[PDB]
Amino acid sequence: MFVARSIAADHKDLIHDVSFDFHGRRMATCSSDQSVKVWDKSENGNWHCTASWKTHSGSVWRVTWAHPEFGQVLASCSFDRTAAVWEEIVGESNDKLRGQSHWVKRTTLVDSRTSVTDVKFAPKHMGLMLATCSADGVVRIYEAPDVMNLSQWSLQHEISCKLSCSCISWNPSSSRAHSPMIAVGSDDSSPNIMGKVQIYEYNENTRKYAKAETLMSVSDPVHDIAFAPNLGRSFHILAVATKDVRIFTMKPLRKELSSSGGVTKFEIHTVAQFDNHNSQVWRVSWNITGTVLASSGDDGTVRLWKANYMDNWKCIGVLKGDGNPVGNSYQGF
Amino acid sequence: MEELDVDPAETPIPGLGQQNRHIGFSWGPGDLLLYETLYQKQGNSETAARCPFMYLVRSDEDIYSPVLRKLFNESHSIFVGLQKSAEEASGKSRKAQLVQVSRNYRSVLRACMEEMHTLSESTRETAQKYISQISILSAMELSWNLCEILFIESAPAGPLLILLLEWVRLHVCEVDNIVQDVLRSEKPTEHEKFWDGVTGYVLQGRMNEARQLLAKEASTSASARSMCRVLDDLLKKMPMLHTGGTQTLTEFELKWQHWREECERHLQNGTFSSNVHMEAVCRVLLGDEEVLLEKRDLMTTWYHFLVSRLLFKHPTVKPTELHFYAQSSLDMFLAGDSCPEPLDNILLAAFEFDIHQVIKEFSIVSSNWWFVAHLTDLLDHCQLFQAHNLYFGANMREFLLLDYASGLFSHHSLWQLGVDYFDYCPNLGREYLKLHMERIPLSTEKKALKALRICEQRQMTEQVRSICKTMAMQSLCNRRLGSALSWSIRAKDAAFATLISDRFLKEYCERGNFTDLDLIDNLGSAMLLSDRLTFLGKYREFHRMYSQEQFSEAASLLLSLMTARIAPCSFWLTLLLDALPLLEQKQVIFSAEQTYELMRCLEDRMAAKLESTSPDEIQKQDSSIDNTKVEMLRLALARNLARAIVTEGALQE
Amino acid sequence: LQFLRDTVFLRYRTRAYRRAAEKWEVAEAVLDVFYKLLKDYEPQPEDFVDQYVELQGEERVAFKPPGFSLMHHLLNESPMLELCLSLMEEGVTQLDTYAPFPGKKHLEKAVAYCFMLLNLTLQKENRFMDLLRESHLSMIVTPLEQLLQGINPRSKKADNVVNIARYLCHGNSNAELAFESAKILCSISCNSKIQEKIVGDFTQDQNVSQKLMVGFVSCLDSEEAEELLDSEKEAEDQVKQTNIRYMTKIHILNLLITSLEMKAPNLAMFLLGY
Amino acid sequence: MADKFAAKFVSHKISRTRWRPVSASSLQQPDVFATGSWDNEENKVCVWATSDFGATSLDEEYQGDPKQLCDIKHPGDVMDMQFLDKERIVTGSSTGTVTIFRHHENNQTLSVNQRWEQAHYHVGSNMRAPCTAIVCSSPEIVSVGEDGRINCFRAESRDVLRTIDDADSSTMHGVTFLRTTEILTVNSVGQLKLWDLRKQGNDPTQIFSVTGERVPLHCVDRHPNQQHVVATGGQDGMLCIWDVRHGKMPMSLLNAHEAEMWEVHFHPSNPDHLFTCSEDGSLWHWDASADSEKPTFLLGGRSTFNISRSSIAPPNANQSLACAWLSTDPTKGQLEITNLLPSSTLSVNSLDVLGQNLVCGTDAEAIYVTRRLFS
Repeated sequence: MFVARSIAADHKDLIHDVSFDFHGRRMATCSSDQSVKVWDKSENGNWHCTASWKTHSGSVWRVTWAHPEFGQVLASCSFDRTAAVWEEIVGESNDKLRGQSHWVKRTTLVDSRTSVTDVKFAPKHMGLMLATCSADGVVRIYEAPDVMNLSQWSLQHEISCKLSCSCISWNPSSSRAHSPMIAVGSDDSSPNIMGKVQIYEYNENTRKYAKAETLMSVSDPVHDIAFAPNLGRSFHILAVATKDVRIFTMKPLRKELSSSGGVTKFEIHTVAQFDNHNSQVWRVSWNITGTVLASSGDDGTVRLWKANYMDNWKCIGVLKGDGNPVGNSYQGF
Repeated sequence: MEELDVDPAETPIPGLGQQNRHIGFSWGPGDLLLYETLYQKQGNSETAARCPFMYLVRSDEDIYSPVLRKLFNESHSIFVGLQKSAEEASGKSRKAQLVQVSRNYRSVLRACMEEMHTLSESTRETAQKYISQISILSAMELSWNLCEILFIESAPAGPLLILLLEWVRLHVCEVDNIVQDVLRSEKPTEHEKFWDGVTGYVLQGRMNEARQLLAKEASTSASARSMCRVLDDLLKKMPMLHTGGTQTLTEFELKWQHWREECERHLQNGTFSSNVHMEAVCRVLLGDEEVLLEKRDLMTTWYHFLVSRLLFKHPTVKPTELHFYAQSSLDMFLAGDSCPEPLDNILLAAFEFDIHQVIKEFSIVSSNWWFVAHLTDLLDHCQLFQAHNLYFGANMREFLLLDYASGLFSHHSLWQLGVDYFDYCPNLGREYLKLHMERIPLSTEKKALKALRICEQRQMTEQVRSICKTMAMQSLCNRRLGSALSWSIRAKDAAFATLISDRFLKEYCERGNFTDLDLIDNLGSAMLLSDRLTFLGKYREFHRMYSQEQFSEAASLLLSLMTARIAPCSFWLTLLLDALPLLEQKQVIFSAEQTYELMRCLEDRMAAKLESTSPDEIQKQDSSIDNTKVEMLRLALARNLARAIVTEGALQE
Repeated sequence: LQFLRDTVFLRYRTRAYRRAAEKWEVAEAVLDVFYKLLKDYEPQPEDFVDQYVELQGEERVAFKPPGFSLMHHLLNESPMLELCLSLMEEGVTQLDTYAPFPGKKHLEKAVAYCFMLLNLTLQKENRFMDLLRESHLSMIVTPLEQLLQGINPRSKKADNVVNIARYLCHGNSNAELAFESAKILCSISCNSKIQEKIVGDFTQDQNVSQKLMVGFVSCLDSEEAEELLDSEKEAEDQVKQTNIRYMTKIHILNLLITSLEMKAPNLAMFLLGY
Repeated sequence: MADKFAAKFVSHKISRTRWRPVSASSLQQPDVFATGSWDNEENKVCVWATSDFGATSLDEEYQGDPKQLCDIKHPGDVMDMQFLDKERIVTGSSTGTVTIFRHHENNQTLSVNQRWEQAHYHVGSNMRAPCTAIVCSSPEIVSVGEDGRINCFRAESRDVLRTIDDADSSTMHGVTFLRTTEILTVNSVGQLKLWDLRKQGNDPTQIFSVTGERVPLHCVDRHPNQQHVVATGGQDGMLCIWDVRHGKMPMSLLNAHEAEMWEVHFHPSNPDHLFTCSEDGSLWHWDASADSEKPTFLLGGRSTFNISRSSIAPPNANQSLACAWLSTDPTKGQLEITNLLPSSTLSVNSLDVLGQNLVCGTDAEAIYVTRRLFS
């Protein structure tokens, strides 16, 4: 129950994202003001402008934090053809003394000459990589070898993803018998083109990503793409955001015996499809347990969808930023 | 919940109803993190005013009410007692303990009730939500009694009527209020609530004190004295198990019918034809439903309506016809004034057994999966049940377990019970535990370590080692190499162990000396993993075999270490620099040929060093000094080896 | 004061000893001191008057007489009571060890200080209560007979009197020890309502009463008969101990007369065998 | 048997033992540990090292050894000494002085950093007083004392940051965290008192005593299976267990003894076993349940008179069993405390348990340790 103000932070420009600590208490706002503002939820909760330093050129669309086992490290993207990397390093030995802090650009990936449409770190189980995508249809894949050796970045891999890259997604993987995959939603406009979302796997014997799939069905510029958190989930689900809402279930029906890789046999169902937002749906945000999805669009509303004991899906929340949402709701059959 | 897809439970934002703007989001742990963001804006124009307010939408608003902690914790306590018992006991005993725990839980909720009062009579503003929660918790008491009595013992009629009358007297508190008012104002027979209390007594089956007031009435009126005496005889004959438990129901029904027929006899005699109250009592005693429907207003309790129906007409019961009686009672009560109501239909579905739809009614009325979770544990213990079970079409247990633990994580210590209940859904629970752990801020040695304990008794070393290395490297992030060290000894990681060993060796490059040496010297056979630390410790060993001049075993250790062929060359420099005076000393164990694979490797390493880098990149008077000193050192090596060979030969004589 | 009581009198028992004899002489060195304290401290009515004294209108703490305090501590539960108890049980135990030991001597001396100290405790507690009754100061005291029937928290039973009696059997050459035991017994007997408990104590067991009668026979068969009281070879010791058990039977008979001054039960019928 | 002890005749009296911390969370025994003197040669703080665990340590006497490292001497006894962080040390002085070191493990020295020379004191006599309990959650520091003041400090200051004084204060026995910034004590009146770090005033923040034989409660601690439920021990011999963060209520009133509980402390590897130390002349290991039908740590130890290790288990077919916890009515029975005396021991004034490992220093002029608390 917090009433909403239109009052905003001192950012004189559009605020792009806010990123929160993967261990808590810490947040940061990225905007078109070009200054990155690190706020820290105090013990009283009062978050104040604890840091603010310039990081890029152009509209800094996205800031992504990494777990401190990555180091207290962050990636950021903007209209600079490149991707900046900052870890916050402090002086002195933290026993009961707190010295002076300082923002560190470990690197900035020039990413050829292409604007970084999305960028984020790599998952735990696959080593420590990071992925960048651009409107070039090209995805660069950079590498840091050792734990103290952070600043250095070498393009370990690149995946050419046909149409211009817009929104990317890592597949959660925690089994040696499982593989890492990537889903790619394209915001290029072509009603002709089906499968505007492209899916790649790491075939380990080939040591390489192949195209796993496309969504031969999709001809709508994808706003964002979001795997459902699936690690105990014995298959996968995908949330796809455009003018509508696409939800797909991908179950391994045949895993091959001597021909695995390239493509593996999955059933895909359009287990949900909704226009309930009645407008273009920008983003879908998962709960970390992989059980909840939030959805927002131009109307400044968020609809909140879950699975039941038939795993089917309902909106369990409808939240208005253009108005005042109603109270509780429950139902059965 | 159990039903996991419902009509969107929207959370009101009173803001942006007049002052709108587009919304941005990030997920909280059990809360929801909303703020204003500038894209596809609902409102108008930019804003830059340094606004520090937050939007914390809480499906966990329950955490902010003070009593819920006691609620759920002591529920936890009794509950864990229940399960740690569930592996034991049998049949009759099991049933007994079921009833016991039932009474225990009700008493706990009762305690909540009285303290809840203590809060409410104090409060003048929050009293209203206290009223709401007292209402709901009373509903759970009444429903809980109903379910237990209906099911747990599965007793036959007789004791059933006894326990239901006990139920009604427990849950009805008006009669004692009328008692207090009657004793408060004038004489009981002069009290306006005299006959009101008398009717309450007739309803409650407390004919002893009912006859006590009948004595007051008969003393007051010389015309109704015989009327009171006849009624007293009726109350003497009325059923209190006309025949005992070793008898047959036939005899009890005989006595019931004798009492019945004499009551109709006295009625039709016109014996009760001059006292309105007592003749209405005669209709009641004959179970005449017109008086019951008239008193419906003083009743307010159509379950009391039905229990009166059953007692005054149906001393024997049948479960199938219980639904029939409930239907009749409900229709007759709605006849006075029909209005919408959940609880009536809920307790219906109770009598027609459908526990699951009863739960559904509860879950649409409310949002507390707690009470249902304990319902579930009971049903789990009940050794098989079926009312269209949704555990064969769903998993109510783990559903409520995870809802419950998720609510528990909301507080920085109250997650702990969530741990204790992932103790019974671990195939996702322990992993969600690590998941929420890494996500939440943490420092605490003991709670973290205990989570570790929990894990290893379950033999789950993988997440274990992950977290150990993670928090160790945070330790060193705070510049604490010591905690990193011990914790790598905890993770058993030769890699990072060798790394920080090499940090130690660079410290020796800086200072030329050892610190906290015994802290590693004590490590024993565990040294076999980190080879860099193994080398550093063996250097300590040789260093002190020098310091007490232990020539033989010093040289033997050094030989073994170099045959092991480990560590960078720039340090084997100082290694043999210190080996010098031993080589000087007259010793026969000197194996010159082994010394010379030492020196040929030295040549190899110095060649490699020169190829990889220049020995001196600094131009100073002392750089050439250091160089020519190195050549002199190897020249000394040659000459001393020559002397050692001479001595060895002169001793081979 | 606090030093000696805590650091020593609480801690003397807590020590390690290569030879057992040390404990005896340590305990004597502490008991005798407490005895001079008791013996010297003579109470007064003004001992109850004021604790804060207005040094220039400033009520300052001025701690009560050390006597005052030590009594009142004894007058309520004191570890002194407990260690006195202990002393008594090890006294009985060593006496049960009729094989001679280097330190039995220090034992009779120590327990003797026990007897006589407690005697003075009795002779002063009366007057102490007396002064207390008029006092407006709120002090708490429990009369000691209640202690004598208190549940001993090692045996969970009120064998205070039984432990007292155990030394009558041992006084086969200890007319003194019998004397102090019995005189304390009658000094307690100076009041009423105990014969019942005494009878229960006697009636625990047949063998208990058998060892009891063995002890009483030991006490009584020599009231002028030791075959040495007329011998000048042993000289003054025999005649002095004759004096001693003379006074013992004196106070025995005093106690018996007092017991019969009360209604049934009266332990004299018991003791006569009835 | 239960993993017999290593006894090292240190020829020294012990008062305070406290693990050298590395914070965060790990399982090892801190090999390094700082020791406050009962009376070793003077009152001092020494640095000592223990060859952790039966692994890589079964030597240097029999089953390991702690070793003296250095020491620095201290006015006023070390009644209590807790560590702010990895190497910042805070001890109370009987001189009423709060003393903070930074240790130098490599230099084997202690640095005399910060002193609050001023502490709890007696009025009407102008005399100094030691501190009853120090509270260290880095870096906030709390001090509580006999006279009843409250001493609230941020780390690193030689002047009082705050001392809450009251028109109502008393003697304080034992303190524990209820939450991160919530605190409880047991008192010498039979008094259970509560405070929040942020909100205080005049007279105690919260005061409790109820039926159940209120006795001066000496020791309190928060359970090794949960903190907001805590246990207290006092004169009567009955252990009182409570659930709070703003309101008290009894889990149990266990008739676990007949006499004062001087100090109680909690088993890590067993969140449901306990230990008690008492200068009544004894020291007990406390165990769940009672009876010798389970391994007896009620009469275990004492050199002779040993009993333990009995067991029987129903298969749950036609067999039923019930125990005390399954009753919620108060006033439960004894719960298995065993006093142990190897050949002779004096007042054990400091003890520590980590996992099933135990160390303890004493007035018996030696140290006693075990790898395992059971068998």
